[PDB]
Amino acid sequence: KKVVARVEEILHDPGRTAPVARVKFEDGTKKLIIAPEGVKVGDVVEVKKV
Amino acid sequence: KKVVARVEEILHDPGRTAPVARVKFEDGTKKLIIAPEGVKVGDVVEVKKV
Repeated sequence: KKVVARVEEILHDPGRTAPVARVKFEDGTKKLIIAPEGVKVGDVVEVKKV
Repeated sequence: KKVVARVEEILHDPGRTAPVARVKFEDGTKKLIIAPEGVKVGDVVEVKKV
């Protein structure tokens, strides 16, 4: 199934640099990750194999 | 730019459940995340806004 997490906080976001975000997975687990530029609190990201 | 991380270790993987993995982002940072079922060490995942 799809692995998605909601952006809870943007912790550190330099210009032209991907931010550090704290995200919450659908099981309720919260973790720090790197997320694409432009993401904001309340957005959702997917972790997908490439 | 794209945010990708290489799967370094599968820490916990129940059947029919997404595994806990330790991944390494392109800047060298390592973090625990949830990754899709079927991912194995050496695969690459992308974090993408949906």
